[PDB]
Amino acid sequence: DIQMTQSPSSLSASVGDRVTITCRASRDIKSYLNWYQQKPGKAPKVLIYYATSLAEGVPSRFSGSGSGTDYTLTISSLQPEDFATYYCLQHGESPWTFGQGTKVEIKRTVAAPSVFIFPPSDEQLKSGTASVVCLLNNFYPREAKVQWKVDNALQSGNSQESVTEQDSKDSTYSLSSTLTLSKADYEKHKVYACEVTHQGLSSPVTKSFNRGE
Amino acid sequence: EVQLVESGGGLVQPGGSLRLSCAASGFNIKEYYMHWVRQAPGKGLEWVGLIDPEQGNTIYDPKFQDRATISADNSKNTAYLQMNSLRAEDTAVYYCARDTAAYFDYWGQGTLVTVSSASTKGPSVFPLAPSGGTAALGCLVKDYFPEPVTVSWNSGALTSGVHTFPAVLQSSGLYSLSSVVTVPSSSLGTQTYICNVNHKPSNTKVDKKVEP
Repeated sequence: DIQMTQSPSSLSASVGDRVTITCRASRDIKSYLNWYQQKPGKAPKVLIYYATSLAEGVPSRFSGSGSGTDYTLTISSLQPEDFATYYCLQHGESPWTFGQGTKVEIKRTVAAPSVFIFPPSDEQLKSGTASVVCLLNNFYPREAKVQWKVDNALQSGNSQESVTEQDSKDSTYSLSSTLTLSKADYEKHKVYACEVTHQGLSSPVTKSFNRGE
Repeated sequence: EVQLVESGGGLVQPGGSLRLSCAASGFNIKEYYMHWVRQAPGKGLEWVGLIDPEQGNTIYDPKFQDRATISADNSKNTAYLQMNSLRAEDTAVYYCARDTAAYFDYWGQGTLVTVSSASTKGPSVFPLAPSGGTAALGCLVKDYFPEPVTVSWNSGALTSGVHTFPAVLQSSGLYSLSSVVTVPSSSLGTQTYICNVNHKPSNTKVDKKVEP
């Protein structure tokens, strides 16, 4: 098949910056090359067709160039809403083939997370498990550290976390961490806390609650 | 108003078959090439094949030639994809797309097919209740299989401040996911927040009121 290699695989730039993404086909595709943009959880959306033509409805900051085996997608002034993964697609011959995708992230000013902690619900406690959740909201950069403490003792191996994709309007991230304990253990202890470290925080921030109170 | 609505997603056993539909409205599939494209979780786009609904001709990526069948029913204005002998590698979100020749201009919403020997399990939905000017509340959707689960707030009208996180696989092999929304502290006493959770694989729909 015709192999499509995009470069780079990921990049980050600031709002207003020019972004360049390239795509190389293993052999001549005679300009039958389209660029699609895909945001998290959505179907792809065409941007450029036949290497250089701008699709209807697409902002003029998007442009494509190239011929033969080499093609380039340019975004002249990156906008927050441009966060997405960009794919080239050759349709010069079957099978049609896609590049591997290039994820574009927005670079913005540091933003400290807002931190919140949630105890397990009474409804959940009717069973054998208790989940305690900690939310780190709207922060940047993506890197952040969360440590759990039960009765003031640091915890290991009993939590899991996940992070949202960059926000399309304010370019921040949010993170959720879940500490899992048995309902018996939860009912035994008192103080529950999550401690957060982040570039936008001079010292760790701790949010906590006492069971019962 | 062109629309492509897919169905047939869900859980399938290894070695079984997927059978997806792409129901078109607003145009006649007979006038376009209809294609199928898939995307395994966290990976790139992959072309599956196309059909010319006018006379039924099809072209498949050589990888699927022996196991996939693309077809169409003009009277129902629907295109279909069937793939047999499924394996783990076939777990993916499958999209149907309308091709103008120049480019794909309309896409189905996409439907996840999960190839696993595990059993379907519906989630339990628990409130994450609020404790300066901003507060947060949410819902914990726990112990379900397979993905996906959709969560909205106040029947989908509330999107401001909502963050629904990627599910995580737990030690049991079942998924857990949370959705939170940040709000004015003051609104906790002047209005009610409801998370709506839908898990199609187990036909589960839950509306959970989350109160302080």
